[PDB]
Amino acid sequence: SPVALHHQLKTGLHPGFGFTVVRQDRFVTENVLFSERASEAYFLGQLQV
Amino acid sequence: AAPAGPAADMQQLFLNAWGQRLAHGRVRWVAEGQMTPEQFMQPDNANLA
Repeated sequence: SPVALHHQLKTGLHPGFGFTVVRQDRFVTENVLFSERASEAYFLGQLQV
Repeated sequence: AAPAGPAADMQQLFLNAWGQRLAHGRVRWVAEGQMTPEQFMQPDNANLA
């Protein structure tokens, strides 16, 4: 029971039950780019005021 | 309390005086006895202070 399983997890007793543990982590990493010569064409406009 | 009256009827006079006060909340010192030594360090108790 959701009330009853509170008791057995405080007194350390293992019920007939199992778990998986899922969590997400974020890493800040350095990178390296490469691109062969004409990899992209680029069009720029005329600015406004 | 000071011992009032004869002790031949002491405990029967006791429980009628405290029949409400025993069951309003939880006794502090007993519930610490079932604490895991890591669980006692946690803020679950709020009686560390």
